[PDB]
This record gives sequence, structure tokens and C-alpha cells, in this order.
Amino acid sequence: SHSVKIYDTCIGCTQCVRACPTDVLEMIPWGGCKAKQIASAPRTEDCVGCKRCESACPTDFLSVRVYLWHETTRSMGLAY
Amino acid sequence: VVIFHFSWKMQSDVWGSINDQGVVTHITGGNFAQSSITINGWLRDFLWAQASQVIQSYGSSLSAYGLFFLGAHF
Amino acid sequence: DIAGLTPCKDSKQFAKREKQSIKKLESSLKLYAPDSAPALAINATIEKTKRRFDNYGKQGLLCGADGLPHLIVSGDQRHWGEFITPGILFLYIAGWIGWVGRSYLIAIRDDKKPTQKEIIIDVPLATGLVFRGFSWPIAAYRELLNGELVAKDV
Amino acid sequence: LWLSGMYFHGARFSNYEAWLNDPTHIRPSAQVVWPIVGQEILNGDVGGGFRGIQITSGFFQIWRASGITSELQL
Amino acid sequence: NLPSLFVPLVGLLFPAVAMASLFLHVEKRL
Amino acid sequence: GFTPPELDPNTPSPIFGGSTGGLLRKAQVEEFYVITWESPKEQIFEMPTGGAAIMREGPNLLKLARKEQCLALGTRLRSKYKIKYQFYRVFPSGEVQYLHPKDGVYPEKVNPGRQGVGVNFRSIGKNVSPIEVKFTGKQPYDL
Amino acid sequence: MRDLKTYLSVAPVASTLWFAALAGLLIEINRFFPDALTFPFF
Amino acid sequence: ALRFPRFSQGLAQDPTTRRIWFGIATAHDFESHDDITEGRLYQNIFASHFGQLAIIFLWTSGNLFHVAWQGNFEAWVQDPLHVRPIAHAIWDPHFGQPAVEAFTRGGALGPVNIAYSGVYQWWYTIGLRTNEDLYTGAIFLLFLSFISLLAGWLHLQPKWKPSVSWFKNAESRLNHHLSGLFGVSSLAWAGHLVHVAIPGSRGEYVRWNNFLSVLPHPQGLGPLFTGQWNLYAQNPDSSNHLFSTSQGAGTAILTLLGGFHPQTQSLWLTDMAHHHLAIAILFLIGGHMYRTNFGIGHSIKYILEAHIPPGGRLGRGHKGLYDTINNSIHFQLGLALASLGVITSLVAQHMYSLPAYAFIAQDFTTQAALYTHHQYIAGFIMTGAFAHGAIFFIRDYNPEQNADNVLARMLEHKEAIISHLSWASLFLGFHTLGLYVHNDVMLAFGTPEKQILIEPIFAQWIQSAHGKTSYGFDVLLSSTNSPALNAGRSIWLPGWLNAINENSNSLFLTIGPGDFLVHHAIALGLHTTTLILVKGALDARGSKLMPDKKDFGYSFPCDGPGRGGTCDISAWDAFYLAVFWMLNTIGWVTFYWHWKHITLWQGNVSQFNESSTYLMGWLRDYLWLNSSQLINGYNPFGMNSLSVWAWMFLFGHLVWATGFMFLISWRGYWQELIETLAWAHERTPLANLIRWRDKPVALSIVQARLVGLVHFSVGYIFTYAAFLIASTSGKFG
Ligand code: CLA
Ligand code: CLA
Ligand code: CLA
Ligand code: CLA
Ligand code: CLA
Ligand SMILES: CC1=C(/C=C/C(C)=C/C=C/C(C)=C/C=C/C=C(C)/C=C/C=C(C)/C=C/C2=C(C)CCCC2(C)C)C(C)(C)CCC1
Ligand code: SF4
Ligand SMILES: [Ca+2]
Repeated sequence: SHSVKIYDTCIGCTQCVRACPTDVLEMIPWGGCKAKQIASAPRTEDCVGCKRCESACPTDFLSVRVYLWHETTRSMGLAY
Repeated sequence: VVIFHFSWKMQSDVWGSINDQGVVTHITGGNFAQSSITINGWLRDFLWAQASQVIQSYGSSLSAYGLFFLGAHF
Repeated sequence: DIAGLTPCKDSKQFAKREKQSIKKLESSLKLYAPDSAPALAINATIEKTKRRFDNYGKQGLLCGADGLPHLIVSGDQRHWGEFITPGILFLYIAGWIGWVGRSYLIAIRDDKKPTQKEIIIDVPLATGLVFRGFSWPIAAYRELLNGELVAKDV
Repeated sequence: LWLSGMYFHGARFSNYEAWLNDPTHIRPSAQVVWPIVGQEILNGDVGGGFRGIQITSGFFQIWRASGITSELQL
Repeated sequence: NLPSLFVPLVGLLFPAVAMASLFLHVEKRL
Repeated sequence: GFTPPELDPNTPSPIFGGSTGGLLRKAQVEEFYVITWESPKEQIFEMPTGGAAIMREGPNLLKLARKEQCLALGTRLRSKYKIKYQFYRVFPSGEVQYLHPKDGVYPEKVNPGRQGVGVNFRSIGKNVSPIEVKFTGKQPYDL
Repeated sequence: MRDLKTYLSVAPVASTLWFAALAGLLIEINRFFPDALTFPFF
Repeated sequence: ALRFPRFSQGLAQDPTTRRIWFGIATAHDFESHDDITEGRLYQNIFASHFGQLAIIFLWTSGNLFHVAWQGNFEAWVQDPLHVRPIAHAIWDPHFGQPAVEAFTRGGALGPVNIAYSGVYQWWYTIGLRTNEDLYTGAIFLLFLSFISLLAGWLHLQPKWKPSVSWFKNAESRLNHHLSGLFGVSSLAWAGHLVHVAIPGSRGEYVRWNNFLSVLPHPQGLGPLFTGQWNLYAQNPDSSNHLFSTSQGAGTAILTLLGGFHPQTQSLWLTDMAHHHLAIAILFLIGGHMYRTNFGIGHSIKYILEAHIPPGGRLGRGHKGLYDTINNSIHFQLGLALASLGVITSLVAQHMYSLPAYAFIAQDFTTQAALYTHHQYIAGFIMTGAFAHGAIFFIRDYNPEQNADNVLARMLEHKEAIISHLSWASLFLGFHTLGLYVHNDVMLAFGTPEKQILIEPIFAQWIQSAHGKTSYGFDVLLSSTNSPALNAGRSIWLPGWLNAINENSNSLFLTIGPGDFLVHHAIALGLHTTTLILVKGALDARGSKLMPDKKDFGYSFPCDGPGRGGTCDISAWDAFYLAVFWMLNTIGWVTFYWHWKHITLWQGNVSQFNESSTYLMGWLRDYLWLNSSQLINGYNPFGMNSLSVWAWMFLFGHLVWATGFMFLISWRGYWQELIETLAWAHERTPLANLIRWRDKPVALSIVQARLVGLVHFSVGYIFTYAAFLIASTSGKFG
């Protein structure tokens, strides 16, 4: 499945989790930023690779990174 | 393809010059039946043959069409 | 002459082109009446053709075997009117355009919305800057020596 | 406005009155170019003592079918 | 006479055997 | 501590005439998904696969072919209407796997019982050059 | 009035007026000095 | 592993058809395969080299076999200028009777294709005379292909596979390549010329049976060990000499005449033998530069470390470049492809102007085909050189080990390099197009005298500098007083000046304003193609838009629609865009070459000099006019031997236009379409008893760009090859 990583530049705006169409991102508690929360990708087996999360990250540079990897039935978006 | 069909059909089987005695010679010599059943015929007996006027229009009042030909290619 | 070319005043093909062009226009002229407006138009084109060929042959243009003026841009002083002189004129005009536009961008870069004066031109500011390009080779050269033309460390 | 331009060019810069007397030999023309950079070559011999650009819009046929004769009506 | 034997042997029999064998290997599982 | 609701079969399904965007052989031999929601009344809702269906009053069960179809329908159930929803995965063996909302809390809301997965503790530009991971099964972002 | 002058200063209108004046000037230059492959005044 | 491809698990675990495609497209990318090491990398490369050599030997072996079997070589030697050489025989059961009739030519029993590679002239000039000689060479190359496979297999078992340290022995490899591979081979080729080719060119058939008895020179060997080498140049062949005979034959074996053999119009066979001997011994001495196991020589590392200008205008100079290249096989392949593409274009420019094979200058179809072939080959090689330069920057470039040397400084001012390449392409494009349009408008308005025809006076001055009189600039070689002329009158200048001013050959053809405009289009094509490849190679590790591109690899689809859109942002896409410009550039180059020669061969150079100055002349007087016999290869009234080109002509138009579909239309449309087709199959009776074992999906975005580019390139090459050969061989002149 595609690899997804979260870097500590994240500010905790929870925008990558809202844009995700397959529920791959989560918001866990953290102590690094002001919102006391950082993102994590515990369900990349359902990740399709749309990079809709990267389109919504306000960090420069991005804090969500989607590295397209080995394609599976779930990652290819097949209903058949 | 529709308009090329129209052009070749009209220039081959209709449009032409009529004699005083009733002899009609079309703009192209009825070449539609034998030439248009082939892609090479469409390339040669239609494009290569009828583009002569536009590639020879320089120095005449039709030279603007010769310029637009190449500009549209561009 | 140069590169095996012959001056157009000496070339026979050059004079044959002038003949055939004028005779072709005259062939179009016989179709119309001597008092007609197409006649005066074709006569004016013939006179304009004679003027063009005569001017090309008078200013020392070199002709090839085709009877067409070939230009020599090597810098030979006999043909500076073919490139170097009009090129210096261009570089003067091009530098004028670039320098005036640059002066405009510098003047509006400190505005509250610099993009506002880029899509809606400040014509008063433009009219005051259009004539600074007249002395652009000087104002640019001084800005070169004073370190004002190039942004430091970019 | 476009139709106004069409009828006005048929009235002012055209040979419609000449095409009306010999419709089979005259070429319909309604645009005449200015002589500036040699483009007057595009003012070709269209017949009826006229140098212009042959038109294919067919306004001459329409104006004849409607009964228009003089430039004043256009 | 030799073209009448080798031309079909490389344009018909060879691609037939090659495409069928490659199909079996590509679709094979372990 | 949270306990996911078990999937209850024989739960009513919305009124629908049928469409060609439904399940295929993937549901038979690979996997399929099932979304459930409560709803207050009988309504009409656009199907993520075809046209429109009549959402039954009370518990609703809807089987789809992809997970993204479930979350998309759930998001619309949460926006247009005000309906909570869960969805699961169903393998051909009959096993059911709870998916979303995982914690019972929506993923956009921080929850204390969640662990970090794939969280790199450096700037994104601090990754290494690919030569430093050459001939290894590593990537400059897996670390 | 001030709004009308601000509209005339927009990029397309300023471009048309500027390029129309430029086109007319070059046309008159090639009208009083047609052809000319060279700079004849030396 | 578990299934195809066994080298990639992620591809093997793909449930869709994408598993097959990517398994084929990544078979040779050894560095991406699972469990690869530096040893296995160099070893697979080594064996692949042997397999390639085996391919080349087998290919040449087959060419000899057909020329000797179904060809005309024995009959062609008797009439070099009146026999059409035969490639092979045609056996197509789809032929009608007239197709058999029209294709039977060259003096054969069945339908045959007329060879246009020039191997007949090549083999006749080197001494091959009978079909038996060609059979002997084919067996030897078939045997050489066998031992190539033998060595490839040999170095794949343990104790024969070398260590990566052996591959990284650059000093020893350069010494042997310069001494043995370059020099000794050229020395032995000079030996073949002075033993078999030159005596074969004088009527003496020297073969392996009698080469031990004949003397290459009457007073052989003796003078070579004395220093009186000039005795080998005393009696050349007369200017009235026939190649296969002895009337006018001499006895010299090493000369420097400089011109052509008047009959064959090819270079002097003695000049070529002396040439190879001189460059060989120059390679032999040059191959002793670097240090090995004898305590003398240079360390290429130390030479690179010492070349650092004080003042630091190049920073740390070339420090670290040794290990940077010796550890990166992509760097080495980039340099190899760059140098090979340059000398490939060098071969193209010299084989048409300085023909070295007898009776090949009159075979106009062969000259046009050979020049076009090598120029497109060189164009692809140049695109690959820059492609692997970008691949090096991503996969192998270590920024810390190249700190502040020339290589890192290229990245440090990437914007300067890319912007100026852009300015030069803009300048050339704006003006070259503008001048062409100006002349087009002038000739439209019937005023040719108003064109802007600039004289290519700088290249004319160079041609006069070589002794050409057509421009009369009175410089060296063209002026009687210059010492460059006096120093060479004794040697090469007689034959050289005799050939350059001959109005039949193409040694420095006469150039006019049309050639000035085309050469600037060439400059536009070179500059823009360089711009694309360089911007991609420098922005391959990162950009302001994607500062971490190096993490995503060389070839990836994109980075998503975010940040404005990032389509075609990888360096692979830069290569993919540059191939269109490469094809366009080589198209301009070859359109230029073919038109100038096809008007020269027709004796009508005025049509080119007057019509190449405006683009309507290129469309009308070149493509349209020469396509006549081609497109009439088959008409409603029959066909001739040119029909195979009329068909391939349209075939190339189809493949090319098919590539537009892959390049214009993109993936998501076809994925949804395939979904609607998968439903159709599952719901259709009878057919649903057949189940696909790989899920149907649309082609990948990168795969689509590649497939579209391949269709575009194949159609490009095949369309022009069909027109080129049919328009030239249809006239044969
Ligand atoms: C790469 C070299 C090469 C090439 C391009 C060709 C091409 C051609 N050959 Mg030929 N051939 C070759 C080598 C080659 N041959 C060699 C070395 C021999 C033995 C001396 C032959 C003997 C031969 C005969 C007898 C005939 C042909 C014929 C033909 C033509 C019809 C196609 C065919 O029958 O396939 C080729 C058939 C073969 C038996 C050749 C294959 C055997 C050699 C050793 C190649 C090794 C093949 C190997 C298993 C796979 C190669 C890997 C890859 C490079 C393909 C065709 C144009 C036929 C013809 O004339 O058409 C009218 C025909 O009658 N060939
Ligand atoms: C590249 C190799 C190749 C070869 C050697 C042939 C050879 C032949 N083709 Mg073919 N063709 C090819 C490629 C080839 N084709 C390709 C790539 C295409 C796609 C564009 C076509 C499309 C094509 C069409 C549309 C037709 C042919 C036809 C023919 C036959 C016409 C000559 C004839 O009348 O014989 C004799 C004619 C017969 C009917 C006798 C048949 C020969 C026997 C039955 C063969 C026995 C087959 C054998 C048992 C099993 C073969 C497969 C096996 C190796 C696994 C001929 C034998 C014509 C044809 O087949 O006629 C119906 C025809 O209709 N071809
Ligand atoms: C004040 C305007 C201005 C100035 C001073 C420059 C200056 C420069 N440009 Mg540039 N450019 C401009 C506008 C300008 N540009 C615009 C509007 C575009 C979009 C079409 C471009 C697109 C462009 C490209 C693609 C490139 C440059 C490049 C360059 C540099 C090399 C010279 C050149 O190639 O110019 C050529 C100029 C053009 C191709 C278009 C110019 C259009 C007009 C003449 C300029 C606009 C004038 C402005 C509207 C006047 C405002 C009036 C004001 C008083 C109200 C140079 C420093 C090159 C570079 O990178 O340097 C190495 C290069 O590759 N420019
Ligand atoms: C000695 C020269 C040489 C060598 C050793 C290599 C070696 C390599 N190249 Mg490379 N390359 C070269 C020259 C070379 N290249 C040239 C000249 C070009 C310019 C065209 C390229 C452009 C290029 C690109 C863009 C890429 C590589 C890549 C690679 C690497 C993997 C290749 C692979 O496995 O894919 C397998 C290759 C194939 C399966 C070939 C299939 C496609 C061919 C062209 C189709 C055949 C054409 C047509 C169908 C046949 C004729 C039609 C018919 C009707 C007659 C590999 C180490 C790839 C890489 O790994 O990047 C890091 C990569 O993406 N190369
Ligand atoms: C004198 C000893 C010697 C010799 C003769 C060679 C020879 C060769 N080595 Mg080798 N090598 C040596 C020592 C030697 N090596 C040593 C000591 C080492 C250890 C450091 C190596 C390590 C080594 C490696 C790692 C590799 C080679 C490789 C090669 C082959 C290069 C590919 C090729 O054939 O291109 C041919 C080159 C030429 C013909 C000369 C240059 C060609 C010029 C530039 C252009 C053509 C000239 C002329 C115009 C052509 C006219 C055309 C007409 C005839 C049709 C080649 C046959 C490669 C290989 O193994 O391939 C299997 C490779 O990978 N060698
Ligand atoms: C990207 C990259 C890369 C690649 C690159 C390339 C591809 C380059 C190239 C290039 C090229 C492609 C070049 C070319 C060249 C050439 C030259 C540089 C030359 C020369 C010479 C001269 C100077 C001459 C002289 C003479 C003589 C000798 C005699 C006669 C006269 C004359 C003058 C001609 C690499 C991998 C590295 C790295 C990474 C990055
Ligand atoms: S790429 Fe799409 S599916 Fe994957 S984590 Fe990002 S938003 Fe979710
Ligand atoms: Ca010559």
C-alpha cells in the first residue's frame, strides 16, 4: 500500500483528516505544537493516493507526505 | 470527414462544366468511386491533388489563403 | 563583390524581376479603362514598384544569382545600413521600453497593493516616466557603476 | 450591428450592381483592402470593373431573391 | 523452398508458442 | 475504553429499485463493506453508486463494494442530514472488521487513546539523499 | 467620471489604445517610406 | 517474489494488469530490483554487455548470409554503378501476381528488396569479392556471437565474477582501451588494408590461403625499421585507375593524397590505411598515461584534486569528482552517451562529405538513408545522455562529498543556466520564425525583392579558408601568400583543393541565405532541446514547487492537483518532453540535408537556393512535390515496387496519430470506461464463464506518456523513412 508520513512541522489544524476520503489519517495528542495534536497515518492500507490531504496542508513545506508505493486492490480504487 | 466527403462528392459527381450538346465533365473526372474507397486515395487524389491551389496562390489575390493555410498549421 | 555577389545595379536578374513585375501589373491594367479607379491604383502600384527597385539598386544593395537583395551582416562598412545601423536603433528603442517599464515597477513596488497598479495602469506616473528612456543608456550606465541596477545577493 | 455592416458593405464597397447584370460571370465581392504594404494584390479582378475579395457568404443571392436592386436599398 | 518452411515457422508457429508459453509463465502462481 | 458495535444482520435496508453500480464478484471472493446509520424518518438520499433511495426510518444497513463509497455516503449523512454512522469490512469467510469511527470518536477530533503511526520527528526537508539508502530496503522517509 | 477614467486605464483598454496608436504610426511610416530593406540615410 | 516479476515483490502482488507492464518496463533497471547489491549490479551489467556483443555479431552475421545467398554481390562487383544491390528475398503469401512482378528487380529470380544500407560498397572496398567471402565472414561472426555468450555465462559463476574493486579499476581500463581496444584494433585494421584491401583494389585477390606468399610492398618491411618510410608512398595509383583492375595501379601502401579516387569518388584506400596506422600508434603511446602495477603513471584522483584555480572562482575545483564518477554508473553512462552521440553526428556529417566506400557516393538513396539513420540515432543518444545525467543527480549524487566543487556549483546557480538557455531559445525562435514569416508574406504579395536574405558570410569565410573559390574572400588556402597554403602544397593540398572545388561532390557544399535560416532553426532546436534536458536534470533533486523531488525518484506521475497543479514535474517528464524537440530538431536537420541533395542530384540547386528562404517553399517544393511517385506506389490503376513505401508511409501516419490519443487523452476517462466494461462482462451470459486472472485497469499516467511517445516516435521515423527512400530511390537521383 501507499506510504504516508507526518512530519513534526505539523501545526495540528486537522485538515488532512477532514479531506481524506478513506479514513487514513488520525489526530493524536502531542506536545510539540499549540493545538496539542499531531497527525498520524495508521490505516494506509485503505489509502488511495489522491493527495487530497496534501492539497489542504498549510505548512511550508508540507507536513503530510504521500509516497505512492506498491499498488493493491484497495489503493487502485477498484470496486471489482 | 463529413465536409471532406461533401467536397469530394460534389467535385466528382455533380459540379462541372456542361457542353452545348449536353456533355458534362466534372471538376474531378468521376474519381470518387475508385479513389475514395482507399485511405491512400484520400491522401493522394483528394488532399495532395486539391491542395495545389492553396500552395500555388502566392502572387495572386488568393495568397491570403496561402498564408492562412500555413498559419493554421502553425 | 562580396561572397561572389554582384551589386543589384549590375545584376541582369534584378532588372528582369523589375521588368516582369511591371509587365505583369500592366497585363492586369489592360483589362480596365484609362480613367478607371483600378487603373490609377495599378498605375500607382507600378510607380511604387519602380521606386522600390530603384531605391534598392541606388543604396548599394548586393544581389545574388536570383536577383534578390542579400544582406551582409559581417560588419563591412559598405553595408552598415543593412543591420548594424538599424540594430543600434532597435537597441535604443528596446532599452527605452525595458528601462521605462523597470522605472514603473520600481515606483509602484512600495504601494499598499502593488498588483493594483499593474492591472490598472497609473497613466500619470507612466506619462512622467516614458521620457526617461530617452537617456536610458546613461541612467542605466550610472546605475551599473553605482550598484543600483542589480539586486545584491539573489 | 453585424448585419448592418454586411448590408453597408454591400452598398458602399461592392460590385452588386454588376453581379446583378451578369450573375454567371461576375464574382461576388464586398470587401476592398487599402493599399499600404502591398496587400492590394488581394483586391483581385472579380469582374464588373471591380478589384476586391470574393465573398462566399451568399449575401448577393439573398439580396437578389428579396428583390434588392440598387445600392440605396442596401 | 526454405522460405516456404521457415517464414511460417517464425511468423505463425514461433509467435504461437512464444505467446502461449509467456502467457503460462506470467499467469503462473507459487 | 471503547467497545465497537457488532454488525447486526437482518437490519433494514433503504428502499431502492436496484442499479448496475452495486456489488460484483469482488464482494463474493475478495471483500465488501457495510455502512449502518440510524436516521429519524423516511427520507430520500442520493446513492454513491446510482440514483436515489428511500432511507428507512430507524436502523439502516447498506452494503457497498468499496470503503470510499461508505465514507462518502457517511459524510453526506452527517452533513445534509444529522445522522451518526459506522461502517465495517466483511470478508468472504463471514468475519467482520470494524473500521470507522475507530475510537468511536470521529478522526478529525483528537482522542487520548490514539498512538502515533508513521510520524517523523523532523522537518520534511531534513530527509537524507537517496544515495545514503542505496542497496538497502529503506527509504529516506521510512525513518 | 473618475471611475470611467479608472476603467480606461485597465490593461486591455490601455493596450488597445497604445497598440492602435502604435499600429497607425507604423502604417504611416511605411506609407511615407514604403519597402526599405536598409537604413538609407547613412 | 512468488510470480512475475520475480525481481519485484510489489509488482508481483499487483492484482491488476499493471503487474505485467511494469514487469517488462523494469527488467533492466537492476538497481530497483529486490535484494540487489553492488556486486550483483556490476555483474549483471557485465553479462548484459556480453549478450549485447553477441546480438551485434549475430546481426552482422545474418546480413552477410543473405547478401551471399539471395543477393547481388558477385554481380554487383562487375557493375558497381549499374546493379541495384539486393537486401534479401521476399516471400509473402499475401502477394498478388503483380506484386511478385513489380518487386522482382536487381536481376533476381523472385521478389527482392533493394538494399539501402551500403554494405555492398563497404564490403567491396575492404576486399570482399565473392559470395564465398561473405559466407566466411558470417560463420566467423556466428562463432564470435557464440563465444560472446560463452564469456557472458562464464563470468556469472563464482570465482569468475569480479569484485566491484575490479570494475572500479579505472586506470588499468583506460590504458588497455586506449592501447589495445582503440590502438591495436586500428593498427590491425591498417594491416588488413595494406594486405588485402589495397592489393584487392589493384587486382590481387589476397585471402587466407595466399596472404603468407604475397608481399604488400615490393621492398617490404625493410624501410620501416630504417626510418625511410617514404618508400611506402612512392608509387600511388594513377588518377586514371580502375578499382577492380590493374591499369593505373601502383605499389604504395601509405599515402597522404588528400582527395578522392576519381573513378570511385571515395577516399584513397592508401590514405585510409595510413590514417588508421597513424591514429593507432598515437593511441598506443597515449595508452601509457595512468598508473598500474609498475610504479609509473598517473592517479586520475590526484590529477582532479590538483586542478583547482587559486582565487576560488571554481571553488574546490574537481576535488571528489574521481569517486563521484567511479561510484556512479549513471555518470559514466551519461558521459559515454554524450561522447557517442557527438561522434555519431560526426560520422553522419563526414560520411556524406567524405565518402570512404567505393561507388557509394553515386548511390544517392544509400547516402540519404545512412545520414538520416545516424542523425536520428545520435538524437536519441543525446536525449539519453541527459536523461542519465538527471538519474545520476537523483540516485547517486552525494552533496557533501561534492562540496563546493564544479558539480555542486552547477546546482548552486541552476537559475542562471536555465534562464539563459531560455533567452537563447527565445531569441533564436522569435527571429528565425519572424524572418521566415516575413519572407512568406513578401512572396504572398508577389514582392520577392523585399525578403530578408542574410548571407551566411561567416561559414562562407570558413569555406574560403579551406580553399573554396566560390566566394573569393582571399584567405588562407584561398590566397597564394598565406603560409598555411605553402606548407601543404607538397602533400594533401593538391588532392584536397581538387576535391573541395569539384562541383559534383558534397565536400563543403555552396551555401546561401536559405542555409543561413535553416542553421538558425537548427540552433533553435539544439538550444531548446538542451534547455528542456538541462532544466529537468538540474531541477531533478528539487524545485521551489517540490523541494523534496529527490525522495520521489526519477519517474513518478505527479504530485497531485495541490499547490496549483504539478503535472509533468518529474525529470522523466523532462526527458519525455525533450524527445519531441529532438525529433523536431532532427526533422529540421534531415529535411535540410535531403532537400539540398535531392536538388543537387537533380542538377537544380537554384530551386533550393530560391525556395528554402520561405516555408511555403518547403511545403510545396519539397514534401508535396517529391511525394508524387510515393503516393502513386499503388493507385486505382495498379502498383509498382514503391507501393511498400506508400503503405509504410500511411502506416507511419497511423502510429503517430495513435500516439496523440495516449498524449492528449489521460487516464481517469479510461479507468471509468474499463469499469463499465468489467460490469458488462460479469453480467453477460456464456462469456461470464471466462474469468480474468488480472484485474483490467487503465494504463498508468507515466505508462501513457511512454506509450504515446513510442507511437509518436515510431510513426515519426517510419513516415520519414518511407518518404525519404521512395522519393530518392524512385528517381535514383
Ligand atoms: C539477427 C540475424 C538474422 C536476421 C535479422 C534474419 C532475418 C531473416 N531471415 Mg535468417 N538466418 C540467420 C540470421 C538472421 N536472419 C542465420 C545466422 C542463419 C543461419 C545461417 C539464418 C538462416 C535463414 C534461412 C534458411 C532463412 C532465413 C530467412 C529470414 C527472413 C525470414 C524470417 C525468418 O525466417 O527468420 C529466421 C530463421 C532462422 C532459422 C534464423 C534463426 C537462426 C539463427 C541462428 C538466429 C538464432 C535464433 C535464436 C533462437 C533467437 C535469436 C534471438 C534474437 C536475436 C532474435 C528474415 C528477413 C528465410 C528467408 O530467406 O526468407 C525469405 C529463410 O529461408 N534465415
Ligand atoms: C507473419 C506470418 C504470417 C504468415 C506466414 C501468414 C500466412 C498466411 N496468411 Mg496471414 N496474417 C498475419 C501473418 C501471417 N500470415 C498477420 C500478423 C495478420 C494480421 C494483420 C494476418 C492476417 C491474415 C488474414 C485476414 C488472412 C491471412 C491469410 C493468410 C494465408 C494466405 C495465403 C493462402 O492463401 O494460403 C492458403 C489458404 C488457406 C485457407 C489454407 C490455410 C492454411 C492451413 C489451414 C494452415 C493450418 C494451420 C495449422 C493447423 C495451425 C496453425 C497455428 C499453429 C502454428 C499453432 C497464408 C497461409 C488469409 C487466409 O488465411 O485465408 C483464409 C487471410 O484471410 N492473414
Ligand atoms: C518591464 C517589463 C520587462 C522587462 C524589463 C523584462 C526583462 C527581461 N526579461 Mg521579461 N517578460 C515580460 C516583461 C519584462 N521583461 C513579460 C510581460 C513577460 C510575459 C510575456 C516576460 C517573459 C519573459 C521570459 C519567458 C523571459 C524573459 C526574460 C527577460 C530578461 C532577458 C531579456 C528578454 O528576454 O526580454 C524579452 C521580453 C519578452 C519576451 C516579452 C516582453 C514584452 C514587453 C516588451 C515588455 C512589457 C513592457 C510593459 C508592459 C511596459 C509597461 C509600461 C509602464 C510604463 C506602464 C530580461 C532582464 C528571459 C530571461 O529569463 O532572462 C534570461 C526569459 O526567458 N521575460
Ligand atoms: C547504452 C545506452 C543505455 C543504457 C545502458 C541505458 C540503461 C538504462 N536506462 Mg536508458 N536511455 C538511453 C540509453 C541507455 N539507457 C537513451 C539513448 C535514451 C533516450 C531514448 C534513454 C532514456 C531512458 C529513460 C526515460 C529511462 C531510461 C531508463 C534506464 C534504466 C532502466 C531501463 C529499463 O529497464 O527499462 C526497460 C526498457 C524497455 C522495456 C524498452 C521498451 C520501450 C522501447 C523503446 C519500445 C520499442 C520501440 C518499438 C515498439 C519497436 C519498433 C516498432 C516496430 C513496429 C518496428 C537502465 C539502467 C529508465 C530508468 O530506470 O530511469 C531511472 C528510464 O525511465 N532510459
Ligand atoms: C588491451 C586489453 C583489452 C581489450 C582489447 C578490451 C576490450 C573490451 N573491453 Mg575491457 N578491460 C580490460 C582490457 C581490455 N578490454 C582490463 C585490463 C580491464 C580491467 C580494468 C577491463 C575491464 C572491462 C570492463 C568492465 C568492460 C570491458 C569491456 C570491453 C569491450 C568494450 C565494448 C566494445 O566492444 O566496444 C568496442 C570498441 C571499439 C571497437 C573501439 C572504439 C570504437 C570507436 C570509438 C568508434 C568505431 C571506430 C570506427 C569508426 C568504426 C567503423 C564502423 C565500421 C567498422 C562499421 C571491449 C571488447 C566491456 C565489456 O566487457 O563488454 C562485454 C565492459 O563492461 N572491459
Ligand atoms: C546533465 C549532466 C550530465 C550530462 C552532461 C552532458 C550530456 C554534457 C555534454 C555535452 C556536449 C554534447 C558537448 C559537446 C562538446 C564539444 C566540444 C566542447 C568541442 C570542441 C572542440 C574545438 C574547440 C574545436 C576546435 C577545432 C579544431 C580542433 C580543428 C578544426 C578547427 C576547430 C576550431 C573546429 C553529467 C552526467 C555529466 C553529470 C550530471 C549532469
Ligand atoms: S492520499 Fe488521499 S487517501 Fe491517502 S492519506 Fe492522503 S487524503 Fe487519505
Ligand atoms: Ca564541392
